[PDB]
Amino acid sequence: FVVEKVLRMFQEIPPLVYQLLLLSAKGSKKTVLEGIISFFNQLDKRQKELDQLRHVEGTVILHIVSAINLDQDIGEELIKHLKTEQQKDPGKALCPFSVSLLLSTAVKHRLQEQIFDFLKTSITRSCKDLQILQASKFLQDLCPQQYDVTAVILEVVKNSAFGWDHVTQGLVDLGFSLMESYEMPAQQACKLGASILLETFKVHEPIRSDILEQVLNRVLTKAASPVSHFIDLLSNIVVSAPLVLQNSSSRVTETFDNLSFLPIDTVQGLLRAVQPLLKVSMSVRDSLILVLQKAIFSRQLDARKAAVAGFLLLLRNFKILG
Amino acid sequence: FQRSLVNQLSSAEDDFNSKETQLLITILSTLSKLLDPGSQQFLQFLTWTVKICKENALEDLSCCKGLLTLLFSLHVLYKSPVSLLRELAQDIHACLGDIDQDVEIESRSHFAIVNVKTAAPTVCLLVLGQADKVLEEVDWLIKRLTNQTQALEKGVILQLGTLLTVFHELVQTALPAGSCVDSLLRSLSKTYAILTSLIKHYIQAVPGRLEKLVKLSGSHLTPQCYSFITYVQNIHSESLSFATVMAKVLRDTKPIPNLIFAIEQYEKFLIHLSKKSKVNLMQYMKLSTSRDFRINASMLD
Amino acid sequence: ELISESFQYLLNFQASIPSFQCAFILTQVLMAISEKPMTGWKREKMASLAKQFLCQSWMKPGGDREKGSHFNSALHTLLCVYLEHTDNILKAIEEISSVGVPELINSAKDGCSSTYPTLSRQTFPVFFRVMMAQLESSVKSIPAGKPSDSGEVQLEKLLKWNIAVRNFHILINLVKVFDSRPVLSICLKYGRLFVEAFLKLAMPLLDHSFKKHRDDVQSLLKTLQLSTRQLHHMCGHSKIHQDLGLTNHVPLLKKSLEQFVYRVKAMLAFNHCQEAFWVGVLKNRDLQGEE
Repeated sequence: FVVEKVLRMFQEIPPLVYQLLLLSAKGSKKTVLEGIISFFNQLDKRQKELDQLRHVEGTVILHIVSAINLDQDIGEELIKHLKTEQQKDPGKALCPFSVSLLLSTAVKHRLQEQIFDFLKTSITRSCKDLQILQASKFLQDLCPQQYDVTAVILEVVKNSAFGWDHVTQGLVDLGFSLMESYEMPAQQACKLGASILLETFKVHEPIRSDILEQVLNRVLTKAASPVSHFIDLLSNIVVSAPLVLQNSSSRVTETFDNLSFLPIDTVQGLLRAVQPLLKVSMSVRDSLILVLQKAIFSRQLDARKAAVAGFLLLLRNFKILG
Repeated sequence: FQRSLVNQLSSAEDDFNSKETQLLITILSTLSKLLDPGSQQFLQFLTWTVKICKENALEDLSCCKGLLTLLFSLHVLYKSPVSLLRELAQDIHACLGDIDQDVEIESRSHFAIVNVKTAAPTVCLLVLGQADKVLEEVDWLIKRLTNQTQALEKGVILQLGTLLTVFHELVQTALPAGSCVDSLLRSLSKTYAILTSLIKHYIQAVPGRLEKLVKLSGSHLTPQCYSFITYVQNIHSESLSFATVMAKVLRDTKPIPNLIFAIEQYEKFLIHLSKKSKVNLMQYMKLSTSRDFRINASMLD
Repeated sequence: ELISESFQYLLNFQASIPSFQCAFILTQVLMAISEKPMTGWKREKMASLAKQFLCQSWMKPGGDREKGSHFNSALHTLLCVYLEHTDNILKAIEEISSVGVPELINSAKDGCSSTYPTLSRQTFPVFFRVMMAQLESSVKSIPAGKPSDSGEVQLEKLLKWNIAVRNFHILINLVKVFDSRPVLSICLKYGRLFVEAFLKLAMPLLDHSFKKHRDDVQSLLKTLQLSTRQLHHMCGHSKIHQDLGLTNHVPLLKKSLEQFVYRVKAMLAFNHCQEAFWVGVLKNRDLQGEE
C-alpha cells in the first residue's frame, strides 16, 4: 500500500526515486519499476503532442543503472518482468525510456549477452508479424494495430542525442552486434544496424573517432566470409565527413599491408571509399604504390588479379591534366 | 494487352498458340502488381478476370493453372477467398461422380473452366493449396486470440464454418489415385489439429457459436472421413492391380494413421471441455469405427 | 570368498523373520552386498529366497492380514526382484497367471490364494502392473529379424514370439473379471507399448520367413487379433464412460493399432500375395457382451 500510494503521489524526482529504489531493494522492486516506467511512458506520450525533462530522464536512469550495478540481483527480476510483459502484449512495454534503460545496463557485462538475445528475438518477431500482417487484408480488417519496434529503436537515437553517456555506448554495442547476428529478416536486421550506425555517427559529434576505429578494425579483422556490407557502411560513413579520415590515419596502411589475401571484389569498393584519404595525403599514396609494386611482381595469379584491378582504379583516380 | 488474350481465347481450335496465351497471362500477372488495391481499376480488373474464367472453357492444363493462380493472387489482397473455394469444390464435385454410387447429381456448373478434362490433379492441388494458406492464417490469428475478444472470436469462427463446407464437398468426390488424395488427407489432419488448438483456448479461458461449430463438425465432417477411408482401399487396390512394391504400399498408406490420431486428439480435448463445463458436447459426435483384417487362404494359390 | 561367506551368514537368518518389512530389508541388504550384475549361484539363491517369502502367509499377532500402503510398496519391490532373477521369466509369469488367479476367483470368497497367500483382491493391481511391465521388457529383448541370414534360427525366434503372444492373450483375458479402473489404466498404457514393440521387432522376421513357414505365421497373427479386438473394445468403453484418467492413452493406442493393419498389408505385398488381403469394419461391442 505504501509503494502504491507514493506511486500515486506524483527537480526532487531523482532523490525521491533513489529513496524508493533503496526501499524497494528492501521491498518489491517489480512494482516500483513498472510504475516509474509507465509514468515516464505517459510523460513521453504527453510530450508527443523537454530539455529539462530529458535531463531528468538522464539523471534518473543514471541513478538506476548505478544502483543495479551496486545490486545485480534486481536485474534478473527486471528481465523476468519484461519477459512477462512481452508474453502478455504484442511487443508492448517497449517504449523509448524502457529501451534506453535497457541499453544503459548493457555496458558492464551484467548479462549483456542475454540483453542482446532478448532484443534480437523481439525484433525478429515484430518484423515477422508485420510481414505476415501486410500480406492479407482479412488480417488487416480485424487486427489494425501494429507495434513496429524499429520505430522506437530509431526514436531512441534522437532521444539519446542530448548528452547521455551509457545509453549511446549500449546503443553502439547493439548496433555492432546486430551485424554479427545477421551473418528475409536477416537483411532487415543488417539494414537496421547500418541505419543505427549511420545515425549515431551523424549525431554523436565527440564520438566520431571511436566509431571510425571500431569499424576500421572490424573491416580488416579476418576475411572469413563476404563483408561487402561493411565496405558499404565504410563508404557511407566516410563520404559524410571528409576530414574525419585524416585524423584517424596510419591504420589504413596496416589494412593495406594485407589487402591481397581474400579479395572478393571488395578491394575496389574499399579503394573507392578511401580515395579521398589517398588524394590529399602523399604518405598513403607512397605506401599504396609500394603494395602495388609488391603485387605486380608477385608470381601467383590470385594476388595479381586484385593487384592489377586496384591498379586500374589508382590510374583512373588521379587526373593527369596540366 | 487484354485485347490479344480475348482474341486468342475466342479463336477456333485450328490455331491456338498456347505459348502466346501463357506469356500473355504471365505478363498480366507481372503488371497487375502496379495497381493500387483501393482503386476502382482493381475492381474492374477483378471483374474482368472473373468474367473470363466463368464464360470461357479451356482444355490446356497450363493455361487454366495460370488463370486460376492469377485470380487467386488478385482475390487474396481484396477479400477472403473461401466463397470461391466453395464454388470450385461444388463444381469439381459435380464434374466427377461420387463414392456413394447411389446418388444422381446434375448441372450446377458455376465455372466453365472446370470440366472433366480439367478436374485432374491440377485443380485439386490448386484448391488444396489455397485451403492450406487459409488454415495457416487462422492458426496465426488464434494464437493472438489467446470487447476486442468477442469481435476476434466472431471473425475466427466464420472462417472455419465456411471451410468445413469446402472440405465436406471435397470428401465426397471419387478422385483419381494420385497426389490429390494424399494432399486431401494431409489437409484433413491439419484442420483437425487446428480445431484442437482452438478448443484448448476455451479449456484454459460454452458460448453458442462454439456449440454450433462443434455440431457442424460432428454432423458434416466426422462421419464422411471414415467412408472416404473405406473408399480409398478399393481405389488403391485397383491402382496397384495394374502395376520395391513394399515401399510403394508404405508411401501410399502413410497418412491414414495420422488422420485417426488427429480425430482422437480432438475427441479427447472435447471430452475435457465437456466435463469441465457441465455441457454434454459429446451428444453430437457418433461412436468411432475401427477396421479389422483377414487372410483368404483359398486365394493364396 | 569373503563375499560368499557373508552371503551365506546373512542367508542363514531366513528361518526366523517376524514380519514382512524385516524380510524386505533383508533382501535389500543381500542385494547390496552382491555385485551390480549378480552371478549364477547367488542369482539362483536370491530367486529361491524371494519365492519362499512370496509363498508364505504373514499375519499380525492379533490376527488379520497386513493390508497397507507400505505393504504394497514392499510387495512391488519383491515381485520386481523375483522376476528380475528367475531362470525363465515367461514360465514364471505363465505359472502365476494360470494358477494363482483362477484359484483366487474360483474358491476364495474373501480370503486369498492357496499357492500365493500374499496375493489378495486388494493387492491384485500390483501383481498385474509388475507382470505386464516385465512381459513388455522381456519382449523388447529379442533380436530383430535379420535380412534372411537365419537358417533354423527363425524357428526358435517364432517359438519365442508365440509363447509371448500366448502369455499376452492370457493376461488380457483377466480384465473381464476385475473391472477396477487401475487395471484398465495399466492395460491401456502397456498394450500400446507391446504392440509397437511387436511392429518394430517382429515384422522384419515375418517378412523374410513367410515363404518357408506359413501355418505358424497365420496362427500367430490370428492369436494376436483377439487381444487387439479386446483392446479396441476397452478403448470404446473408456471413451463412453468419460474417465479423464483413462482417455489420455486412447489416441496413441488407436494410432498404433491402425498402423498394424497396413504393416500386415506391406508384409503380404513383399511376397506378391497382395490379392489375398482384405479389410472390413469391426462391429462395436461393450465389455463381456455385444452391441
